[PDB]
Amino acid sequence: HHWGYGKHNGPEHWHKDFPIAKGERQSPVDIDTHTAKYDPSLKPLSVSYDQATSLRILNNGHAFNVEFDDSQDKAVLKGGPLDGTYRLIQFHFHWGSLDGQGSEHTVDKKKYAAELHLVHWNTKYGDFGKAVQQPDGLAVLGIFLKVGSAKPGLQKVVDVLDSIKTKGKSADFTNFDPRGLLPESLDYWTYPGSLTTPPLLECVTWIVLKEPISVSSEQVLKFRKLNFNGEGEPEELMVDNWRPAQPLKNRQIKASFK
Ligand SMILES: O=C1NC(=O)[C@@H](c2ccccc2)O1
Ligand SMILES: [Zn+2]
Repeated sequence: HHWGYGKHNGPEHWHKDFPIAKGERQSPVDIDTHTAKYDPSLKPLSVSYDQATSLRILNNGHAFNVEFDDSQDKAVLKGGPLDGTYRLIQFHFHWGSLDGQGSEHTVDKKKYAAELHLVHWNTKYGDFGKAVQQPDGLAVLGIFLKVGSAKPGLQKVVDVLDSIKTKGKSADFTNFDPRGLLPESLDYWTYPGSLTTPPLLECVTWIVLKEPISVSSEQVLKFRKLNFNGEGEPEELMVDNWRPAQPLKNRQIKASFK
């Protein structure tokens, strides 16, 4: 598989290796705020990140992943639309070449500069590989980034990026507190969807926060200095690593708020 984000290998081509690309519950989607319905029975959302153990940061040629120790219930998501306990495994971002694009989800067709995905898996399936084969296997917490004031809790990430410029490079990344990347409010929209990259598996409960975080232009500029290529290959800047909105089909987006 040689998928990516270019004219020759980007989202319009994915379907040929991964036919689920045209399936019934693909992500991302546009969130139409006037059509999403408040659902009073959503239970409160529980983000329990106090014992998180970050380990490593990896440029995988598509994004950079901050990986966690998920061998125990250290950092978990519960409540909201979720049944049971979902364990944090990694977070990453999608971003643009310019501040007017980058996010995968859209809000009333608005694109944000970037979007953070905190990926968790349902502990009742035992491991991540099993969980992605189930319709309720994953819960992805999505957080929009807008350009404004700097996010202090992001800066440790931004400063390590020079050490993982190219595909396949990793760095030790211990003691990073993902609580520093959250907005104040946990108001969200939720809907059933998919992974936004190959293999495009229809295994995700999406939880998208309404309130964006603000990052500085300098912060996002540093994201854009990464490379999709490996070391010693032609430089291709890691920008516009986002999949556009997919058809909603037979789905309803629920709001946790009035
Ligand atoms: O929402 C997603 N962002 C992605 O990069 C993709 C994904 C692929 C593989 C593992 C976890 C998530 O799905
Ligand atoms: Zn993602």
